[PDB]
Amino acid sequence: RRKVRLAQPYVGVFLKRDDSNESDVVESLDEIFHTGTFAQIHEMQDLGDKLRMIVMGHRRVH
Amino acid sequence: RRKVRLAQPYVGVFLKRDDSNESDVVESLDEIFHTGTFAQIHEMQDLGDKLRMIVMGHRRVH
Repeated sequence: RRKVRLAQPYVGVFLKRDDSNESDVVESLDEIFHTGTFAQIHEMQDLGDKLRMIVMGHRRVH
Repeated sequence: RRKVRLAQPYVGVFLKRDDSNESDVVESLDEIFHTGTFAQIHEMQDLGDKLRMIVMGHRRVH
């Protein structure tokens, strides 16, 4: 919601490392790989759930 | 995609002169008619083709 007001609507996509742990993700940022991919946000649907975001691999980076 | 970030999304549609030439469109800007019409993009579909824009004639200008 905060990025709706932003002039540039985009989402970064990243890949987690081995031994996925939500607590670790919210605690240590080293779990996520340095490699990532920024992409533009298409549209919010939230048909069944409140988070049904769309992510595509557009601009890779490390 | 570059005008999505723009606060005001709009598009201008002009009229080409007789003897249309695709190369001349990018080579010469005088082929197109002075008269044009500016409007606002409604929404992207891109169902089958990557480019399927919807164009309206809203504000005519010369």
